[PDB]
Amino acid sequence: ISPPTIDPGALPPDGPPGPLAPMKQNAYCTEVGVLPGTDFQLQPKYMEMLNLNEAWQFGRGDGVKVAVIDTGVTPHPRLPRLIPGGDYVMAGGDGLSDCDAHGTLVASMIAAVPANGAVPLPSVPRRPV
Amino acid sequence: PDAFSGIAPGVEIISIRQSSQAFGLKDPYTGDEDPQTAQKIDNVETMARAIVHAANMGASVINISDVMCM
Amino acid sequence: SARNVIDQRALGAAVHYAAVDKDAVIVAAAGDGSKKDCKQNPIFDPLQPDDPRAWNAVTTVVTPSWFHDYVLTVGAVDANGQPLSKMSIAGPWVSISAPGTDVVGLSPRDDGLINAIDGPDNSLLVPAGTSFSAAIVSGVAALVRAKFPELSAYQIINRLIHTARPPARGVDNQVGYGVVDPVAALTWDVPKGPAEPPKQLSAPLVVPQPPA
Amino acid sequence: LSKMSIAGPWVSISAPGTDVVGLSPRDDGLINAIDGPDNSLLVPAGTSFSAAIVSGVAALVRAKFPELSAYQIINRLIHTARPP
Amino acid sequence: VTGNNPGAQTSESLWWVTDAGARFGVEDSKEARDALGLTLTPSLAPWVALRLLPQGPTLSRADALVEHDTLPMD
Amino acid sequence: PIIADRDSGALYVRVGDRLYPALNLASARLITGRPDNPHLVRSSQIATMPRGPLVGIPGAPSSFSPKSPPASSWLVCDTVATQGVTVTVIDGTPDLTGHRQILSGSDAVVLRYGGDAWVIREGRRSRIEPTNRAVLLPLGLTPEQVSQARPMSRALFDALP
Amino acid sequence: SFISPSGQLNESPIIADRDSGALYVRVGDRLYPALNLASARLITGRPDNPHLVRSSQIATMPRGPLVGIPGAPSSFSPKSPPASSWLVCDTVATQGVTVTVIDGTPDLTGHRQILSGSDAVVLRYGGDAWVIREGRRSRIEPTNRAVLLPLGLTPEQVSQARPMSRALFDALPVGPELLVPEVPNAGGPATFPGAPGPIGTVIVTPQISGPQQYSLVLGDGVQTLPPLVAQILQNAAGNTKPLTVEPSTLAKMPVVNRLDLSAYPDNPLEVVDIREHPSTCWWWERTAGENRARVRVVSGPTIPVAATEMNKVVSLVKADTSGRQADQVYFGPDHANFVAVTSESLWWVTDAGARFGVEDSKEARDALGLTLTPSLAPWVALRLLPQGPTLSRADALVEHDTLPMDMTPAELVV
Repeated sequence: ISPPTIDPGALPPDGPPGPLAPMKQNAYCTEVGVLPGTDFQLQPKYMEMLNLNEAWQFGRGDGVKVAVIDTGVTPHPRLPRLIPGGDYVMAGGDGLSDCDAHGTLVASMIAAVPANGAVPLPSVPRRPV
Repeated sequence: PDAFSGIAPGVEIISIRQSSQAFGLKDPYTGDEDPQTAQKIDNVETMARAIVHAANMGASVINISDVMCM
Repeated sequence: SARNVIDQRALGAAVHYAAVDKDAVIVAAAGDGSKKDCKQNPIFDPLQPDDPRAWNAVTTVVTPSWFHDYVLTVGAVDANGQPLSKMSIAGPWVSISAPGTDVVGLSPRDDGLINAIDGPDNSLLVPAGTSFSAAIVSGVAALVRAKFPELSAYQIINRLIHTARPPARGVDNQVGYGVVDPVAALTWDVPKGPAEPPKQLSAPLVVPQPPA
Repeated sequence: LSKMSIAGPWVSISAPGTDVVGLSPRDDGLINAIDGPDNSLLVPAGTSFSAAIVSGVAALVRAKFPELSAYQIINRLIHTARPP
Repeated sequence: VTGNNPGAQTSESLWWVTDAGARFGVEDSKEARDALGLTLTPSLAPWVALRLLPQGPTLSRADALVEHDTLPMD
Repeated sequence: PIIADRDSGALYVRVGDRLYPALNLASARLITGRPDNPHLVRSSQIATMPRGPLVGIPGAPSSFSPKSPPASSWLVCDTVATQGVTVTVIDGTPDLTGHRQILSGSDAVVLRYGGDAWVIREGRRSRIEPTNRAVLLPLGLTPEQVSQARPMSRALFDALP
Repeated sequence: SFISPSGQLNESPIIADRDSGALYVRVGDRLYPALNLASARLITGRPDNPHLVRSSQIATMPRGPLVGIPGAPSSFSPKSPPASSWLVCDTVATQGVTVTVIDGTPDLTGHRQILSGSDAVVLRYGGDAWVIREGRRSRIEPTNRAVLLPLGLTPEQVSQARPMSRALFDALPVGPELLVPEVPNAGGPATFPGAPGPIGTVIVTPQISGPQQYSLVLGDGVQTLPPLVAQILQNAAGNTKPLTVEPSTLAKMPVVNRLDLSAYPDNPLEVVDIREHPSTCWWWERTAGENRARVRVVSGPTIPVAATEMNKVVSLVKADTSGRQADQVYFGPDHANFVAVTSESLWWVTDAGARFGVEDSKEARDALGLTLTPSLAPWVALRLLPQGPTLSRADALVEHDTLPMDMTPAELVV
């Protein structure tokens, strides 16, 4: 093995997202839950290292666009600025449904908004699984 | 450039293909007998035929490196 | 596998275009040892100091993490600070690490928090690994770029690397340069140029004047 | 190799069965291992190779003593082996 | 080594500091700790201060087992 | 397994049946695997055993005496002269006797870095600007006083939050 | 003091910690840790051994960074014998060769023997076969039957000879090639009166006792030739028989000594069978005050080292892949540590087999000791050992905070 080399002439052509061949769903989406005895009023232990209470003094990162390339994200009242980018697994998808229950954890761990007395967007138009 | 060599470079070998895991029956139903035991009877019968054939070919040494556990 | 590696020219061009012509910062996970085909790579060998990252011994290739000149690869550590030696793939491309346990997040198909996902049986399985550590580093990179909008992608990466806390060998394929440190990255006066070794280490000894 | 060979009453002789080497199918060179079900590189070993070694020795012996019958050639190999 | 803020609680790597003022990294394997005689609890220090000392070669069993005919002066 | 020449002071290590000269005690311990100290042996005996090339890690430490005081204290100090600074690292308890004092209350100090002026108080550094007369005058500063402030070392700039 | 030994700080500038053997040197009012004894002596200028001091005392004085030359020798015992002996020897595999250097008097007991007189051996190097005898090497060719036949060699025996090491090839000086001696202006008319024939003709005369005396006509006279040499000329086409002449006329004829016969032996060579003697060594010997050293060649079943001490040969790493360095070193009885070579250069050889250059000036010859006169040694052998830095006073006056790492180490196996 030797370090990779690159040839810029091979760039793939741009175009709308779509699979290379027709595909169908084969299994039901995985269920999720909570472990016995957890209490979400305590901060997650990983936040002790990051010292976020001191780092946020310079601002919460307003105006930065982050792209999440994964199993997609499912909308939630705690993610007010989610944008649909497209789907490469199913020809008719917007890339906005997390069947594997993975993209939603990765995404929510980055941009989920803290708790408040009322949600900014009380609507819930999301479709079934 | 290479140290490998056979035990008897002067022999002449006859090749016969009698068993393989890459092939299967294209009508899986087997009736009264269970599909797993049904396959063993087919191997025993086919094995006897290969030995008789190899002997009539005039081979003086017959090597069998594939055996059946029962 | 290191054998029968697939042609990635198309992927190589795409990474260069996004990193150079569009100045994007790419963060990728080092991969988890629980995946179907990932196998543990070998580490540094003191007997052959020819290549400090040991490229000739690589056995499993992880892509796109492979393009270490344009992608930042994140390894994982437990909540206390010890490396998760059992699940990070520790290749020569690893450059930084962050936490990867006690994961919590919003729940799909519900309207509340979750901590575990159903396994292939009655078992309720807790998530862990580098796929979450990559998310943490992606968050810190967003804050830093918001405060230093003048810096380019290559400069932002040097700001994160130089402020991390190092391991006992200074650079180690198990965790890269060290553990991410948000407050340091946002305030220290990191030098703008890349790392350079010193010219020479010796200096003359100022011997006292002998007595008459 | 107590962990890998079936110790039946029919067992009559033994020969090496490790560090196997041989010509490569689908190529023009030598090989040492085969791709397993997973990407893992599995190394071959076992009695199927030991039966090959004895097949070679039997061919040499009945090249030098062409007058002996099959039953006599077997006794020549058995009586000269180093016993347990 | 530990974080610099007043509330840090981590412990990430072990270092030895000589009275000549140089820091040597120690691989925390059970064999290295016992061979050197460092089966003891380490004192905490802040990275912002410790980084200012010059760094020497790492101490490890697999690292010391080597032969040299002559050593290159430079 | 670790022996030293009683006359020449040379340090040797034993492996198998040979004696190898070792570069330092740190590498001798790692090779033998024992936390021992060099034994003194008569030089005439060392000459009878077979040699080998040099072994070990060059420049490694030569003495081990672990220590664990009741509390850990570190300082990063900056001292200016008359232009130019020196950085000193102190390990252990500092000496506060004499004219020295701990910065607290209304006391403060002003330093320069990257052209900007920084006010150090309450254990933190805060930026200020020389043009804003409205802020300088009520605090008790003066534009001249801020412009004349001395330099600050990178070591102290990264340390103060 | 006898019950619990310890020490006190004293005027001596070289001290060592009694609890750990760490070596320190004092300069001014400050203690500097030193990398080795050689540099500690060279920095202070006093040839001495370290003074033991208790650890609780050394901890009170101020310190400084590391000082000295990395990897320098760590022990000194000047030694200079009256007789100097060196050997460059090798051994052939049962392909491949291994070179071993010896310092001291060799052991010639057993089947070992000197390769003198009619004994000889043939070796291969650079595509050519070489005949070694009487301390010299000469080239030979497999096609020249005229020379091989009277000499006793055979084309098979010449083309199948085993290889030779480059180290030995340089050590052995070359002699004239084993070829038919050419005669200038052969067939031309002789200048002296009464010449029995033209230049290049061979003349022979009988005697009342002893064998017949052969001679060769030269442009300026006749040169007497040995029997074996005469056969080479006789064997090649040519005249059927030499010119028979009267003893008196030959006695009156002008005798000449112009051609050199140093390569041809007196009888057919006794070729030593390399299977029985897989080792051959070059031996250099000199006694103090002698005008010249003595060169000899030895062969035998094994290296000329005693069976008892065969186990304490030193094995070098030999990072250099070229032939310019040896594989093993052995220090026999009465070896020499301090050596000078043929403007002269001084070298110090350590028990580990490394060589270090020493300055000629009083500074080095005082601080390190070594004030006595060194023993002589040959450059063709001494150069085979690996070289370290020179021990000059200017080199030791250096500070370091980290040493550079070696890029080509070798494994230590337990």
